Amino acid sequence: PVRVGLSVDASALGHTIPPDYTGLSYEQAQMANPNYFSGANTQLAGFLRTLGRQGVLRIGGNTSEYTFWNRHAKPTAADEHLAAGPDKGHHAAAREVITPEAVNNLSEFLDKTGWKLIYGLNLGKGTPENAADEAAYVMETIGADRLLAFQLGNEPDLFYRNGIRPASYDFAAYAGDWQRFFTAIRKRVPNAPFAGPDTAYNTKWLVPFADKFKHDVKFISSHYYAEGPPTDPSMTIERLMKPNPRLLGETAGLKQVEADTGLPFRLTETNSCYQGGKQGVSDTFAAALWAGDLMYQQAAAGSTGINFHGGGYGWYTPVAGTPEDGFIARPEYYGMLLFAQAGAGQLLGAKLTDNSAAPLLTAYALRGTDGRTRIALFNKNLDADVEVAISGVASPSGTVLRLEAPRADDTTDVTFGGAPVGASGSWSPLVQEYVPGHSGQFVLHMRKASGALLEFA
Amino acid sequence: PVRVGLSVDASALGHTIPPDYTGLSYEQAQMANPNYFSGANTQLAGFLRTLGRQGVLRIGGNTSEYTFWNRHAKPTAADEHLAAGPDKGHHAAAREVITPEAVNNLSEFLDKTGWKLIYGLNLGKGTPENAADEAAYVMETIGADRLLAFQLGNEPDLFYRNGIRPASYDFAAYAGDWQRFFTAIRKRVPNAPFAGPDTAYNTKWLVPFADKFKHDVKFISSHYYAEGPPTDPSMTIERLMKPNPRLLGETAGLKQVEADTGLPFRLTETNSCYQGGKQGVSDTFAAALWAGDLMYQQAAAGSTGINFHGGGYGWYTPVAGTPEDGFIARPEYYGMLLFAQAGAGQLLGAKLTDNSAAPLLTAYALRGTDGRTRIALFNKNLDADVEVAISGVASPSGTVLRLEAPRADDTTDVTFGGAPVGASGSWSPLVQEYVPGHSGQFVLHMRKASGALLEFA
Ligand SMILES: *[C@@H]1[C@H](O)[C@@H](O)[C@H](O)[C@@H](C(=O)O)[C@H]1NC(=O)CCCCCCCN=[N+]=[N-]
Ligand SMILES: *[C@@H]1[C@H](O)[C@@H](O)[C@H](O)[C@@H](C(=O)O)[C@H]1NC(=O)CCCCCCCN=[N+]=[N-]
Repeated sequence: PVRVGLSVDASALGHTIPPDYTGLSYEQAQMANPNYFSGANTQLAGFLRTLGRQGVLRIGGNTSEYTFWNRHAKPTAADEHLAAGPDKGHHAAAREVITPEAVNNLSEFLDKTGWKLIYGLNLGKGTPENAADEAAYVMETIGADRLLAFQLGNEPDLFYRNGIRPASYDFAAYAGDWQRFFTAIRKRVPNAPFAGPDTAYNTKWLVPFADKFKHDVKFISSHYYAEGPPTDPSMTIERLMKPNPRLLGETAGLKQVEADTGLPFRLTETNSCYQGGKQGVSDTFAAALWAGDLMYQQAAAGSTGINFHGGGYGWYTPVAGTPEDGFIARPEYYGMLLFAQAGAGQLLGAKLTDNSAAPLLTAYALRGTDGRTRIALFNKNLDADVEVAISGVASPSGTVLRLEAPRADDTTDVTFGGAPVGASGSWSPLVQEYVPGHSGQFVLHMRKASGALLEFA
Repeated sequence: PVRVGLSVDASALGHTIPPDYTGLSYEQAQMANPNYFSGANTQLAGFLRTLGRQGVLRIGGNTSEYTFWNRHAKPTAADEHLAAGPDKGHHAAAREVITPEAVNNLSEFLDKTGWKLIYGLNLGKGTPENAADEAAYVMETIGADRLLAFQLGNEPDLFYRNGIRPASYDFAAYAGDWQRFFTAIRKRVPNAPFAGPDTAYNTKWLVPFADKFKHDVKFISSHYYAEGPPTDPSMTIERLMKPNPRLLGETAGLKQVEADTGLPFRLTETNSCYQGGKQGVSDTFAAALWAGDLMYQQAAAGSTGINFHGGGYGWYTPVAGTPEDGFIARPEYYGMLLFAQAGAGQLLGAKLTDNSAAPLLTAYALRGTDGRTRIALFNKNLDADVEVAISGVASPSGTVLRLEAPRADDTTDVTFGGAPVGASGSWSPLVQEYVPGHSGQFVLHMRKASGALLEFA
C-alpha cells in the first residue's frame, strides 16, 4: 500500500452543507405518464427517501422543449406505460402532452418523499401564455413551499445545434424570450420563483444572464458532464477518476457570479457522459466513486446542491425501472448513498500528504449536525491500495462503512456497509468495522478503487 | 403478438417434484475459509432459504482434487479472506487445506439453511486413508440426516486432460481407485453414503459405473453445461435459448440407467458456459430464463434435483460476494426464485399449439402440494411477444408474477413479481396482476424474452 497522511483541522472551517443538497433530474417527457411521479409509486419514493430526507427533484431536460401542457387532456393508453429515459440528443424527441392528472399525482409524489421541485417550462417551442397557464396549475397544486423554481428552457445555448432555434440565436435573443415568458407567467402567478439559465458556466450566456436577471431569479442553475466535447478522446474509467480542469474553472466562474450578484448556484443537471451515458463507464462502480466525490467537491466549493440526471434504464441513471416492472439501484446510486449516510454539517480542513504515488485519493472531513466528526474518502486510484494515517481527530472509537465492488468496471456486485440496496430503497449496514488506532492517530487501509465513510464517536 | 394455445390436462400425470429438488454447487477450495460456510454467514444463508426451504448444497468441483484435509491444521490469515470462485480449468488450482474448524462451521451453516450436503473427497491426488479420516470427521460433525452423499472425485473422465492422471486412465482404472477409496472409507464410516460418478452421461464412464457400483451408491450424479465442446461456435444468448439435443440425449441415457439399475439421478454440477462462464451470456437475464426452464425440463424428465455451480464473483454464479463485502443475487438467481415460488407438487400435461412462429416458448403445469394449479412459462423467443390462450383450468381467479429485464443481455435490472431481491435473500412480490379471462379460457400476454408464474385459486 501507498502510505499517506491525512491531517484533519477542526479550525479550518469550510462551507456548511444544506439538508436539501442531494437531488435527481429527470426528463419532462416522463410527466406524460401519471403513474410515474405518483403517490402510488411507493418503490421510487423509497429510493428518493434513502438518498435523503430532504432533496430536490428537477424535471426538465431536452424533452421540456417537446412537452406541451393542456388543461383538458387526459393521458392515453400508451402514456400510461411510458418510461422516459435521458434524451440521447441525436434528434427531436417525440411530442408529449402534460395533463392536470399528472400534475396532481406529482404533488402526491412530492408529499411522500419530502423533496422540493424545480419544474421546466417550454420556452423552446411553447407560448408564454401556455407557460403561464402551466405555471399557474403547478403553483395551485404543488404550493409555494414545495416549489423551489421554474426554469424557462433547458440549455438555451444549444437550441441551435438541436434544431429548436436558428444558428443566429444568441444571449440577446434568449434574454428577449426569457423576459416575454417571465412577464406572462408573473401575471398569472405573482409569486412565481425562477432559476436560470440552466446550462454550463460560460461567458456568452451564464455571465450576462446573471447580470441582467439577478433581481428576477432566486439562484443560478448550471449543468456539468465529466465528458468534454465530441472531439476529445472518449471517456474511459481512467479519465473519469482524474481531476477535470474544466470543472474547477466552471466552479470558480460560478463563485465569481455569486460574489458579483449575490446569487447562489445549484448544479441542476449532471452526470458522467452525455447523450444518455456510455456503456462500460457510466453504468459501472466507477460512477459511484465519481458521483460521491463530485458531491463533496462541489459542496466544498460552496454549491447549494446537485441533481444527477437519469430515468428509464439509461446508462447513467442512479435509479432504473418502471412502475410495472419495479425499480433498482444502479451503481452510481451507491455513491450518493454514502453522502446520504454521512449527513449534513460543516466541512473541515483535511490535508493529504505523502500521496504523490496515490494522487487520485480524495478526502473530506465534516462536523455533523449531530456533533460527530465524519470523513468521506474516495480511493479513485485504479492500481494502488492506500494506508491512511489520520491525525487531528480525538475520539474513543471510529467505525468504517465501505463502498465496494470487485472491479472498477463492474455493472453490479456493488455494496455499501456490506449490503446491497433492496426493494423500494431499503438499506441497512451489515458489516461495520472499527478503525484501528486511537485518539490522535487512526490507521485506515483501503483497496484500490474503493470508498469509505468513517464516523467517530 | 404470436397467438398460441396452451391446453392443461389434470389427467396427464407427470413426475412429482421433490421438496429438496433445488440446489447449488461450489468449489471445495472455498472450505479453506471457515467464515464462508459458517453460522455467522447470515447473508448467504438467507439467499439459500429464499431458493428453497429444502435443497442441497454440493461441494466439490476441480478444486476437490487440490484440497487436503488435515486434522491438526488451523486456517491461516490468507484463508480467512479466501473467496473461491468456479475453477476456470486453464491450469492446476492452488493447494488448500481443510480444517476441523471449517467442517464445524459448515454443520452450523447447514442448520441455518435447512439444506442437505453432497461432499467431495480427494480421489484425484489424495489417499484413501486421508479420505476415510475426512469422511469420518464430516459424518461425526454433520450427521447422517444432513449428509446425502460423498463423491469420490469430480469429472474423473477429465483427469487426463487436466494433469491429474496419465492419458491412459480409463474407466477400469477409475473403478479400481473408486473401490480402494470406498473400502477405506467404509472401515471408518460403516454407514457412509455415496453418489457417482460425478460427470456428464456417457457410455465409457457413466453406464459401466452404474452397472458395477449400483449396490454401493444411493444415486447417480451427472453434470451438464449448455455450452458444447471447445470446437463448437461459441455460446450466444441466441443459442442458449434453443433446445440442446445433447441434453435430451443425456437425460434419456440417465433414465435408461434408472430403468436398468433402479438408481435415481441428480444433476450435481450445471451451468450455462464452462470455465467459469462467458461474460455477456452467463451473467445476463438470459441465464435466468435458461436456468428456470432447465429446472422444469429435468424435473419433467424425472430428475431428483439440480445444483447450479457458482461462487466468488464468477460469471455464472447465482449468488455473488464475500462475507467482508456482502452478497447479491445475480440474474440467474431470479430463474431459480421463480421455481422456488411455484413450489413443489406434481407436473401435468400442458400442450402448446399454434406456436411454430414462437417455437422457444415453453410451459409447465403443476398441481401444487397445497392443491392449487400453477403454470410456469418461459418466453425465450428473443424477437416475438406471445398471447397464450389457456384452456383446461377452471378457477375463479388467476394471478401472474412476471420475470423481467429490459433486454435479454442485461447484467442487472432483473425483477420478479415487480421487485429485486434485497440483502440476505429478502424478497416479496410488489406487483401482482390478475390474468384476464375466466374458468376454461384465460388469456396471458408475455413480452419477448420474459417469464411468468401463474397461480390459480
Ligand atoms: C442534459 C439534457 O438537458 C438532457 O436531456 C440529456 O439527456 C443529457 C444527456 O445528453 O445525457 C444532457 N445534455 C447534454 O449534456 C448536452 C450534450 C453536451 C454537448 C454536445 C456537444 C456540443 N456539440 N457539438 N459539436
Ligand atoms: C465443473 C467443474 O467440476 C468446476 O470446477 C468448473 O468450475 C466448471 C466450469 O468449468 O465452469 C465445470 N467444468 C466443466 O464443465 C469442464 C469443462 C468441459 C469440457 C472441456 C472441453 C473438453 N476438452 N477438450 N478439448
